[PDB]
Amino acid sequence: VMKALILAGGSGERFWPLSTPETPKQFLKLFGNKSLMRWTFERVLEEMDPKDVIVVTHKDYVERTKKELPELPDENIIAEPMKKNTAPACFIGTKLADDDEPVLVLPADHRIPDTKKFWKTVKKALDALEKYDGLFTFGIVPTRPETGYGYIEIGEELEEGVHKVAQFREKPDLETAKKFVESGRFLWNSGMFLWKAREFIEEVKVCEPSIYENLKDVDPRNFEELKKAYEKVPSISVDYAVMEKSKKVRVVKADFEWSDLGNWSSVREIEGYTEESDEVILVDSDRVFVKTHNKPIAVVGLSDVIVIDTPNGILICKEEYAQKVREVVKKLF
Amino acid sequence: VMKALILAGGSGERFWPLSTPETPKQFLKLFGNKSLMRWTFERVLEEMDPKDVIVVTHKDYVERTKKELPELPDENIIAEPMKKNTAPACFIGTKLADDDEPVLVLPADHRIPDTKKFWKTVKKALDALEKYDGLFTFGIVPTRPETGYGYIEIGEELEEGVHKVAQFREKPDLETAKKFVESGRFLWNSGMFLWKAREFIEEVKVCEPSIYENLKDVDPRNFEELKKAYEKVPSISVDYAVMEKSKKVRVVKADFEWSDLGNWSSVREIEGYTEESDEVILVDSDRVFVKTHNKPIAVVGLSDVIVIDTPNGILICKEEYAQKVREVVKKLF
Ligand SMILES: Nc1nc2c(ncn2[C@@H]2O[C@H](COP(=O)(O)OP(=O)(O)O[C@H]3O[C@H](CO)[C@@H](O)[C@H](O)[C@@H]3O)[C@@H](O)[C@H]2O)c(=O)[nH]1
Ligand SMILES: Nc1nc2c(ncn2[C@@H]2O[C@H](COP(=O)(O)OP(=O)(O)O[C@H]3O[C@H](CO)[C@@H](O)[C@H](O)[C@@H]3O)[C@@H](O)[C@H]2O)c(=O)[nH]1
Ligand SMILES: [Mg+2]
Repeated sequence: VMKALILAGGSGERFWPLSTPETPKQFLKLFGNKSLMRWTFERVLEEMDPKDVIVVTHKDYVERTKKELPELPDENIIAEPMKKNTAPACFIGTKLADDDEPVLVLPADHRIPDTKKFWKTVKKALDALEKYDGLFTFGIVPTRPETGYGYIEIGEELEEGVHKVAQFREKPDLETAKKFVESGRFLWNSGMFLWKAREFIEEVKVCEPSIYENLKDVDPRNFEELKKAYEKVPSISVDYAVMEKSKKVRVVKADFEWSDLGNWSSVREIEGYTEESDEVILVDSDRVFVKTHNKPIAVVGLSDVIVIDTPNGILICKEEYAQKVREVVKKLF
Repeated sequence: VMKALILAGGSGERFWPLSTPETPKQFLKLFGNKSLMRWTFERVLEEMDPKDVIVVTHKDYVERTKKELPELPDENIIAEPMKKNTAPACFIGTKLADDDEPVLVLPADHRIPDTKKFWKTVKKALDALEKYDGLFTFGIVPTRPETGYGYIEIGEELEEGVHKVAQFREKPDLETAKKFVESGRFLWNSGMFLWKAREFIEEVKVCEPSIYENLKDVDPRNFEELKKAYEKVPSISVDYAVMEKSKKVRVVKADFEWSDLGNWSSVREIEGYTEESDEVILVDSDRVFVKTHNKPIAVVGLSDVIVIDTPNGILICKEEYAQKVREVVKKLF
């Protein structure tokens, strides 16, 4: 038996004017009239019973998370008192399993079209877990010097497709990322992890006692004791808090197309640049990503530009600045 | 006395999405909820009777012109069967004056806020016309190497502020326009002209006979006889037909600020760049010009950009390419 832990803490700000501050990233229907989370949950339910799926998410989002995922038990959504990043959410979650039990940690914010290959990889990671223990990550081959992704160096090969992690470095500078990619000895951290519960808990004790010490005796369904416990706990990701530090990290190579729905360029990577139609007019404008609504849009003299038009507003953004659309949300509110 | 000839033949395509292809530039209300033509007419009625004012325009715009200018008698709107640019229009309008009567030729697409300084200049030109004859221009001091204007080379003084023209060059290439400015020796042609009716006609006779040969004996208010003549007549601007060639051209420096309403860049020159408001959010974007309709527009990571939103559509244009909004209209229709 295994558990799945779904981390829903999203920041849909970057996706304005689709997203309002009301709709967290997780509930955005970027594809197929289905939220990121819903697609993620349907993917899990292909091989898993809802009983064994957990979602860790801030309390405001609980009531909606329930509406979105009616199959889930109520006891299975854990209400957090504060947004403390992934490490505390992982710990709190992993505690809900039996010491022995494998836990698959999954972000809600990803896109993975191939469910079967996804499970093919998970299965292959599980046998790995049983054979070698330690903490497992899923490596994606890099196609660019991305600065918001973690980077895993490949090490001693355990078996075909499975290696020890020589090192792990989260969110590096650009030129370093560039060198990692030029190297070939690195893969992107997918953001999904697999570990046995007891082992991960012991690694956090060593790696980040501040977390371990103040959360070890806590009941995740007692909101009050979890509130007061979180007051002593920091905001920090599993990656910084444990993976960079831990010497028992493993990586399996993901055999599936993967994407982090990070900002609008991200969506363009999936769909491709927009072509001229009756409602999109391009004069001296190349590599242009445009979403119309009621009326036509004309882009003149511009390239590598993103334009989005909803009832909420109109975004005109240069591609290298897609991450700064969050700032639009600071100013506009 | 004196006549005024307003030329109304303009294409508003560069002011999409404000303008529809149905509407020409003359009927656009860029300022004060009055049409470019309407401002031009009111400027002229400051010192003239409607009866001495003549508009020359395509037959398709006549009914619409009467509604805009109800003070204008119907006989003073000369319906043209085709657009042949300004040389033929000037000819048929000027014909209607008497041999010795000076004719003031005015585009409909100018913005001249100081009516009084305008007439101060016309007065000074009328006087100079009596003393020196020939064809008059009004020179603006050039701020930039504009390729869409005519350039007047300043020659000998007749008297202070009034000069013979050493050279009139219409629509030079960029590098010539840059040299013209550097030299200090040139003025922009305002597009307005003043001449005695008989003198202009002889000047077209020598400069561009096609126009004279075919229109000399034609009653401009006899539509069918004008229709037949215009099949034989070329489409050519007064500036290329006569002004570049003539040896009888003088210039009076304009005592007034002036502006040709060429494209959205022009409107920005008048109004200045947009600043941040409720409906206009700017992030890493300077020198932006933004007009909103019902929604917030956010511009991220872009400078020197025009964004215009209206029920007809949305325009996103880099400033340098403001001419090319024309090509948007052609693709869109
Ligand atoms: N409950 C909870 N969830 C959170 C919190 N912070 C983040 N999450 C959730 O954890 C996941 C990661 O959030 P991101 O903000 O997307 O992290 P990241 O910068 O994308 O970086 C991580 O994932 C990358 C790929 O998606 C990795 O490359 C990187 O190494 C790291 O694991 C998302 O599902 C998000 O909803 C939190 O404080 N509380
Ligand atoms: N009746 C009629 N009028 C016309 C036609 N074509 C143009 N016009 C009118 O003639 C005037 C000048 O036309 P534009 O098309 O704006 O001319 P331009 O290229 O701006 O160039 C002229 O003006 C510039 C500055 O205003 C000058 O710099 C340049 O030398 C030239 O005189 C405008 O009022 C326009 O309505 C036509 O086929 N028929
Ligand atoms: Mg003009």
